[PDB]
Amino acid sequence: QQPLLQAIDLKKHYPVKKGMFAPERLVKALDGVSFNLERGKTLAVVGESGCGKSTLGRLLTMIEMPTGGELYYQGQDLLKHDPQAQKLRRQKIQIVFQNPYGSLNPRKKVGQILEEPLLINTSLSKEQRREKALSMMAKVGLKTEHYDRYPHMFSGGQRQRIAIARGLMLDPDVVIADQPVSALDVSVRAQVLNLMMDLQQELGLSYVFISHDLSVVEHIADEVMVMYLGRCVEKGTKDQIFNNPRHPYTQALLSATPRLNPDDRRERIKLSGELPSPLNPPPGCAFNARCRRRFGPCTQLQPQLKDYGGQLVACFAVDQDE
Amino acid sequence: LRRLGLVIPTFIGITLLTFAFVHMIPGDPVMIMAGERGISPERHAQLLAELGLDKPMWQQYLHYIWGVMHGDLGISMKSRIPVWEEFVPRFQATLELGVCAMIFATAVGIPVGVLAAVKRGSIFDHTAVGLALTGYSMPIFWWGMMLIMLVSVHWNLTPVSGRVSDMVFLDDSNPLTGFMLIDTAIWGEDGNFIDAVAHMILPAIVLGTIPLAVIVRMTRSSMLEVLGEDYIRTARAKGLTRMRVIIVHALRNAMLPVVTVIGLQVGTLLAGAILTETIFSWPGLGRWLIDALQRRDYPVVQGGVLLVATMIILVNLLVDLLYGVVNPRIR
Amino acid sequence: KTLVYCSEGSPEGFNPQLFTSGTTYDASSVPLYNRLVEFKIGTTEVIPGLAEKWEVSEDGKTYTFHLRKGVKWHDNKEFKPTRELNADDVVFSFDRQKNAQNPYHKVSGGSYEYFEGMGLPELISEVKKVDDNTVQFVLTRPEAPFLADLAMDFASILSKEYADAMMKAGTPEKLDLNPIGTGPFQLQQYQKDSRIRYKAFDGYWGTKPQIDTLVFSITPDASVRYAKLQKNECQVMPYPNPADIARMKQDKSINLMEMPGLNVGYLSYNVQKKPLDDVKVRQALTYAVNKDAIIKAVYQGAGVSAKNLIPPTMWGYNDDVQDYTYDPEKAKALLKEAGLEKGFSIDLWAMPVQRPYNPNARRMAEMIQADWAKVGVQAKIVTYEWGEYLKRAKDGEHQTVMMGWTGDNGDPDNFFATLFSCAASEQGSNYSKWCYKPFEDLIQPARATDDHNKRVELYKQAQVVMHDQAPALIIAHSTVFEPVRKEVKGYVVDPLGKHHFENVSIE
Amino acid sequence: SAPVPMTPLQEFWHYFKRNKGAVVGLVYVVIVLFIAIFANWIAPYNPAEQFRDALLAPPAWQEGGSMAHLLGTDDVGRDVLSRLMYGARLSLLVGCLVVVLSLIMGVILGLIAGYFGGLVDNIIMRVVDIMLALPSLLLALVLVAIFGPSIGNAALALTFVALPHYVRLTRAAVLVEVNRDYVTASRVAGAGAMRQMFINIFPNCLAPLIVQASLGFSNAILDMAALGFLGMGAQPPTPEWGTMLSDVLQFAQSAWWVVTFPGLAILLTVALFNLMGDGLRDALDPKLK
Amino acid sequence: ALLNVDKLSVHFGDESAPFRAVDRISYSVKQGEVVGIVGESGSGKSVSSLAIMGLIDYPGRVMAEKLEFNGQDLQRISEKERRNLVGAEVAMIFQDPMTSLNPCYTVGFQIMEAIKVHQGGNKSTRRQRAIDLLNQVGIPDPASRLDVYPHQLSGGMSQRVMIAMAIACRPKLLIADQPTTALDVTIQAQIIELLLELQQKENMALVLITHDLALVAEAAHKIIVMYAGQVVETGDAHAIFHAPRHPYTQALLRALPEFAQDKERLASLPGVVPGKYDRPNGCLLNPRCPYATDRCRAEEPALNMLADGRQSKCHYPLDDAGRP
Ligand SMILES: Nc1ncnc2c1ncn2[C@@H]1O[C@H](COP(=O)(O)OP(=O)(O)OP(O)(O)=S)[C@@H](O)[C@H]1O
Ligand SMILES: Nc1ncnc2c1ncn2[C@@H]1O[C@H](COP(=O)(O)OP(=O)(O)OP(O)(O)=S)[C@@H](O)[C@H]1O
Ligand code: SF4
Ligand code: SF4
Repeated sequence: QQPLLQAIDLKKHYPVKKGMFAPERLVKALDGVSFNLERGKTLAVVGESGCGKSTLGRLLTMIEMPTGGELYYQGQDLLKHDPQAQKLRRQKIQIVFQNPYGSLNPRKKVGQILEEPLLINTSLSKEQRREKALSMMAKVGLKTEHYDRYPHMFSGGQRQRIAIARGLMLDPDVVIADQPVSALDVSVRAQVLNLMMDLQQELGLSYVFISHDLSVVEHIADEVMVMYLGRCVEKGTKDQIFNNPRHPYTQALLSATPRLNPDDRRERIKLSGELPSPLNPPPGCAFNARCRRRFGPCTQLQPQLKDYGGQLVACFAVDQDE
Repeated sequence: LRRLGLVIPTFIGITLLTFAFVHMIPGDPVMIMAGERGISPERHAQLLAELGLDKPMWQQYLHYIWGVMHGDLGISMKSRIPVWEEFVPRFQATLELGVCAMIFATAVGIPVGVLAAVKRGSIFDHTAVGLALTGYSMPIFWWGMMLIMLVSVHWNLTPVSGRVSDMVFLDDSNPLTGFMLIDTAIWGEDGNFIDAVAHMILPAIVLGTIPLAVIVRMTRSSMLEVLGEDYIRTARAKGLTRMRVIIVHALRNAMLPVVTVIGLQVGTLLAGAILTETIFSWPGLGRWLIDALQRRDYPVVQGGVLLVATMIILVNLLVDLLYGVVNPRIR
Repeated sequence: KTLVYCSEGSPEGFNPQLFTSGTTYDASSVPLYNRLVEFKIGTTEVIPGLAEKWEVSEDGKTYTFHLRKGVKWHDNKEFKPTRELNADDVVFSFDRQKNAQNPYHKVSGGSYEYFEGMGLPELISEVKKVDDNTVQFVLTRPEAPFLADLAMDFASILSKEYADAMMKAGTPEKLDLNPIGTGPFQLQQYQKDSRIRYKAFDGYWGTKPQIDTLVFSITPDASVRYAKLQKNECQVMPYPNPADIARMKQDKSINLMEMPGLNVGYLSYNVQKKPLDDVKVRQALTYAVNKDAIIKAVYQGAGVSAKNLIPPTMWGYNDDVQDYTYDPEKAKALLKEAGLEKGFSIDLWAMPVQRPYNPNARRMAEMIQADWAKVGVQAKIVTYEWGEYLKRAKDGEHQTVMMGWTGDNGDPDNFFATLFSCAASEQGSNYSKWCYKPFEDLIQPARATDDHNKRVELYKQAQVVMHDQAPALIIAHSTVFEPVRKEVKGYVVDPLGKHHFENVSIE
Repeated sequence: SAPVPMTPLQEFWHYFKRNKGAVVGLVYVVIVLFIAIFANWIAPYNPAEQFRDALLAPPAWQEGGSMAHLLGTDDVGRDVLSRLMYGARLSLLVGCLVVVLSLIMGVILGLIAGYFGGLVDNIIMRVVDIMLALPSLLLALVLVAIFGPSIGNAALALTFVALPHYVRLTRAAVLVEVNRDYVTASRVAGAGAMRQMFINIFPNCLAPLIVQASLGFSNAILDMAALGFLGMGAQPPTPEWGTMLSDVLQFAQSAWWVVTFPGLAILLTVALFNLMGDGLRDALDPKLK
Repeated sequence: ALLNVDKLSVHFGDESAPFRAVDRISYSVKQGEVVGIVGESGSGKSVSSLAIMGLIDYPGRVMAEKLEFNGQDLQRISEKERRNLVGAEVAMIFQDPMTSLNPCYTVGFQIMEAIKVHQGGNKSTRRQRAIDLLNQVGIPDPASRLDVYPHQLSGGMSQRVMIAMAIACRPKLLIADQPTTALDVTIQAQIIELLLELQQKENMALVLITHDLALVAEAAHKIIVMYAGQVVETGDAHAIFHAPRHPYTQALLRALPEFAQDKERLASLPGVVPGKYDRPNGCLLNPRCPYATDRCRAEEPALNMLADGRQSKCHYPLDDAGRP
């Protein structure tokens, strides 16, 4: 049987113009890669700020069409319309937005935002939708007084939780979680992550979990994917990546994570050299300008994912070591 | 090739609607030319057949659009001059007034409707909006005669009515363009330009009054939606003077409904200035089209609606292009 | 020396043969052209124009005109005359309008609307050039009004020398668009719907104008015309709105000139419609109306109240008949005799446009409605745009319709014949559908008969029989008012509704 | 304890209160409506009865005026006050129907145009450019030829010349909103096209439409007055504020009241619909909650 | 002190039933200090920061005994004189960058305004210093990405544009509202090393509001822990997390993934925050606290000053052992 989600070589590129009559340049926001996602499983996505993760999340959610590659849900092509399927496929794949304030309609109350998923997709009467909305709000540490509020009369970590509540509402098969816990304190983060893990165990809900906080990914993930400059650089099980990181971007990334105990604290790699541009990405390996393991092929050829014991790594120095 | 889009369906729509509409109105140009007198049945049938009016409306329409496709708008049944040579001198006088009215109405209506939002609930807000809705709800005949009687007749500050001083004439031997503010500035004698702008003041005030209240209210409403947004909080916090938070940050986001009403009101200022043109004796398109419609001068109603329709399509296409300058997200 | 006149709207063009509007004749006939014979200013009286002398045959079928020596034409940037005025110019001026094979007949659309409306196609048999300075009109029947018809604006004389110069130059429309005439002024400019500039013609055969140039400032609003006149932007104006007349009487900077106008406003009863087919009902609906109140209210004192169709200042007026003067009591009694004391509904059609003869037909219909109301007749005011009003009125769809006439030529035939004759019924201008034999047998012989006393006698009888039969309310004759600056000398008000400037001085 | 739940109406009224001008506005609108519907129980006289001895009798406080006619009389001697109060009937009705129908169709077409974009938008925008080009008198004469002389055929002519303004202002708002993340998030929840434009986007578009509807009452009377210079308007003895102003504009420098009181009746009803519009903006504004 | 806040409170809603978003907060910052603010989502940290700048709008009401900056008590002076003090000498990094940048101007315009107001250079100097700042915040291609609109930025780029725009103000005090939310751990470390070299060289004050306990422990000099509108603990950054003085700070540190097994359920306080209608009498932590005495259910604990200079808003300030 096919995976619950299966991406193959997904690309997305954005037009940019310096002025209304200027030449239309192309931003390489995702020159991306395949993945398989199975039921009851979490795939975390980690990497540089601006490296394409939210762009990937928009493709998987069907917010945008890709500029290339394929996207299957359960063996059904998501990139062509089918009216008998699309009503079900729409409720079965859902998102938690990054910076979710702009994703909450300012002229709506939080109860209306959380009931809308139910009102479109279910038979639930008014009292049963209010019951579901308040029940989901309670499970993220909101309150019956918040159901009546407009989205600007909250803190950012409460807007995160309104976006989580809306995403988890439907019993979906996949949730694309775009920075879902970053504006939460560690006690509310623990409550939300415990809810996401309880739903993964009870419902079979899978996650694509986009996070910059590595301490959370080291806990919730089952597979982890590392991204740089629109492309994937390493993929494996969570033990493989956190115990033996092989791509020198992953080594520099995992090395910079803050840790509360003073002893545990270590010097970051202090990557030095010009950053690569999404408008003209360098020939060959994207990281070459800042990489410590410099070697001949890197400035010339595009590296690709090789197996090395199920740990997919896209690096010529790891190929030379092997 | 041309940028308008839908060029064939647009032309067939404007022309078939205008043609079928003027030919549904009861009466004929011959019947109205005769007035209270009779025209005998045998001479009425002759003169309709000579103008081409006895044929069925499908044949008459095809003959008209065949002529227009080959570059001919026809002959005006009032003036006996081609509809184009009648249109151009009047379109020029209508642009010259509609531009002065819009320059006044925007140059006053942008500052005043910004201040009415910045100073909400003040004596200024209620006075500026009250004054604006006063000018908006007087008939142009009453408002225009109040200005003529006060400013021109009592105060002696302005000329009464007309385009330029009645006994001062330009030479036709100079290459006149037909815009008196241009013509008198380049080829007029001493004081002749000052006279041409002195005749523009009251017409521009009266015609620009009905845009000014839309611009004042629309800019004020749009400002009140913007001044509470999180990026205006950032502009206040960045240490900018209040003039920059208002003019640079807020007004830029308020302009989109404002440039929409400027575009809609320019459409009215081409087609519909008739009451101001009547009071101020202005040789514009509004008097011309309504006199043609009343006389059943079918070529002038058909050709004038097509040449007003094209200028409206182009102004609406320009402000639709201008939305992407105001709000880059729309591009 | 310069005069500025504030015109009521704009001219349709500059050949007066093609056009029906007085605002065109003021721009295009009076200043630019002469006619064979012409009206003495302020009167109906015909005096020598381009003909010094004329003779009528004993049968009335031939009119001979002896043309004036030394009459010379205008000059234009495309034309200078070699000739004075010939009989050939007179012949072409009327052959253009009558003859389908003439070079100029179809030029500018061939809409010779007065020539054809007066029946001159039927009447004029020939236009003969007797000699270089003599012209003959031969007529298929005699008509006494014909000499006054040759005094109208369509009878203006056009140059054959210019006409065939423009025809061999391949541009015949210049005869109509770039005018050459014999008149006291020549056209320098026309700025479309704005202003007209004229120069006094230095070679004119009459008295040369005492103003060197004349300007029409086209000013379509009657209240703004008085503002231009108050400020001395303008020295003369037409058609003052009735409300300002009171103020103008008091204004020390102007003379408000007055003349009993040769026009009539009337409400026309459709005799083919069941309540109005009875003379008693038409008399009652007349007795029921307070005309003096309509004069004070609608006309604001600008009219004089009307008892029969011909204006009181015109020849042939029957002053020896007494009106159906306001008497509601009398009105109610006369509908009881008709069997209509139970009342009836009636349609009262009112034009939305202003007229010389009726300044507001809506508020007049609202007064006739209240007047008829008090007598038990339920008047319903109906109104249509002017083209639909003319169409359905000629088609006979109305019960009563507001109407009027402005005298073309000052002859009573121009009224009775054109408004209440069987012929007029045929052409659609008999808005009463009234054919009465005893009226016809008077008004007809009075058209043909040359004896002015017999015309006066038969028209006096036509007014007696028409008053007894009452085919209309006859409401009022408008006084024509001409606000003129005190600095203007020699102005005289024309009863035919034209404006003249050749005898006018500024000092 | 928690307060009583507030119905939308309750919230709307509660937040409409805070604007002292907006409730002065609604009080006037209910006063002219009460005066209009009950005019036959309140007006001094029957309109279309003429006091022929008193033509242009001035207001009761002027020299030669009389307490018999508080606001004086017109040029046919009718009471200006009785004509204003019966004149509130047709003027409020055609003003409200023109604004209601043009706002309804303008919202529908402008939502469809801005939401769907592309060929739909181009067709719709071309259509409303053609409607801006057609003179109002031409539409009026055509509607009279199809449907006969009626007050409703002036209301339809006035509806179609006003409709472009609502269509284009609605589209201009919808083009900003359709790009924002809450439209996307509602699409991901499963909202179809009707829910997206009418339930989710439209609440964010009202600030220009409240301005246009508040101005659109003035035009529905003054352009009815401009048609009233010709054969289109009310049946002549029956009062309407725009017609009874257009009939008397030659009495401006003499007899000032006949123009001035219909002028005040329109001006106040315009000024005070604009005060209600500010209150309706404030009551729908979440930042004021 | 540079900033001196005393009895600060902020209320939302009608005066009759105010929501105490900030509730007798009192703290100070010296020139060159870094102050961390830590606490539950909804505890008043943003609203406190907005109140000390006057950026709370009509539905909210601000009050204090003292609210003074650089020798001026900001409530007594004219709003004109408050504005031209606070805008010239104070800067803020707001929490959501997507709504805080103006939608209709390029990144370069929005940064170069700050350089013009606060530094005053010509247009070519303003571009060069904007490239220098965009390089300091590690934007991938600064000379092209000046000419980019906020909707074309990623969330962690728009965040770094407003860090650059705050540093462009050359301020005396900087309030940083979760300045590392949308940032990867490598660029997060660059931003903190940038803000601290700025504090060390230009002697500026810094206020780090953050949920990342490890980052504020490394960076801060003093930490303020905040709950339900009140300060609950205050003291030296290297002390607060080593041995905490308040049951809230203890239960917050217990929630970290560092103390949990490879896939297991994380620890947390077993309850929900007090709102408008269910606010305790006495201590605000009453229904959640493991150590709640009936004195807590009766009496509002004072901000009790301890022998080691640190403060705890508890009747029973915790020992080094982690017990009452
Ligand atoms: N609509 C757009 N138009 C142009 N450029 C865009 C657009 N949306 C995103 N980008 C660019 O696409 C690239 C990838 O951005 P993202 O998809 O947000 O990357 P990302 O890894 O999710 O970054 P984070 O997680 O949001 S910090 C960046 O260079 C963006 O500036
Ligand atoms: N306009 C408002 N009306 C009502 N409540 C509001 C309003 N704005 C904010 N709140 C409340 O203000 C309290 C404090 O909000 P913030 O200061 O923004 O929260 P915070 O401590 O910064 O939490 P984080 O760090 O931003 S998740 C929260 O409990 C909100 O419920
Ligand atoms: S391919 Fe070379 S430059 Fe790229 S990550 Fe590997 S070692 Fe570094
Ligand atoms: S005072 Fe009591 S309830 Fe409050 S934190 Fe201390 S032990 Fe807990």
